Amino acid sequence: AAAKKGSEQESVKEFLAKAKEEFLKKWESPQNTAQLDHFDRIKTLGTGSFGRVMLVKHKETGNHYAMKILDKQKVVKLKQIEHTLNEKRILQAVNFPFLVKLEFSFKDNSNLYMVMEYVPGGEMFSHLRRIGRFSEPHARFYAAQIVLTFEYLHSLDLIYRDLKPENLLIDQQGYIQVTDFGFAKRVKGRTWTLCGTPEYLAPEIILSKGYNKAVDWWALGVLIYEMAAGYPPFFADQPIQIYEKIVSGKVRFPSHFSSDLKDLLRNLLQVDLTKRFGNLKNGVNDIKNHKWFATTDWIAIYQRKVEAPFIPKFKGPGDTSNFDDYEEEEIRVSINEKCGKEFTEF
Amino acid sequence: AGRTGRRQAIHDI
Ligand SMILES: [NH3+]CCc1cccnc1
Repeated sequence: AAAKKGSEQESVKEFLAKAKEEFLKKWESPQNTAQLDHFDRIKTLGTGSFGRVMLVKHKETGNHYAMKILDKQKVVKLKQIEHTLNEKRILQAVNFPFLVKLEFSFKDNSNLYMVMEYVPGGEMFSHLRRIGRFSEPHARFYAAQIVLTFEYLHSLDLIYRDLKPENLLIDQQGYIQVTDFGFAKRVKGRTWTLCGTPEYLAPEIILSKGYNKAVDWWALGVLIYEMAAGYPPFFADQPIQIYEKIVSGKVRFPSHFSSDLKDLLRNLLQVDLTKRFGNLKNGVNDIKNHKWFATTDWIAIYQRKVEAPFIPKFKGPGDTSNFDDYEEEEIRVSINEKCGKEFTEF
Repeated sequence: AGRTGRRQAIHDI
């Protein structure tokens, strides 16, 4: 068992070295691969502060895609702009089985557009709120995919910075696809932007400290807790109350949590960065070798050989049954170009 | 008692 795991370690190193070579080629040579009237717009699948994600159908091929539309006017704040450029450049350069695939991107007088593969199974968020909580084996299957995805991203010096169930789509085989790279960033050491979602912020973000990829491992602790409990560990009506709970250094667990699960979570939800799993000498291996993951075949997960806990129902291509409904708003393109210079690189 | 619906991320706050 010991020598089997060591060889497994060298093989991870070999994989990550090749993956970095592939990434850098695309990172250095990143535009304008389609236009808006190539697609019929079908239905809004999600909405946020700066725009929306729509199901669209490519007129020529009939293929279905998820199109993220950002209103250039709404993207007005300094870090809102920089973050939009991070998202496009990162998504065009990465390649991993649990990351959504960007197909096209382009811009017009009014909007920016990113067209991605359509993942019809819905958000983990919906499924979790409907059933209440996932059993520990079910949660562990999803957690393992996030562990591998962060091992890949962090090896490329990428921090993700917005892990939560709303951003995890379930595909036709029951596996995860991470989307929304709007907060992802290439970071060789520390970074300083105060950003993310309140319930999932690490203490060092809240305290205005320069921070690193360990914030993603904290957020993994929040996600695993929420998957297994049905609610996150720092839970309050207003963001300021959430922040006080996060910095306190206290977490309480449901009585149905296994002791192995609580042990893992105490080491992920660790305020002391010299002690937080994922941030120590042995890096991600302290997580992958934890007892709660003892039954996890990491290679089998990567190769998608493990039977998923459930498969969402699908009625055909373009089926939107696994998504919630949103108010529809007309997509209007102005006669005058807006913010041409701020988004030159896009 | 906490937030049960979808949660918006904050870009600078
Ligand atoms: N927060 C997830 C938004 C979304 C929905 C459907 C497809 N891609 C993204």
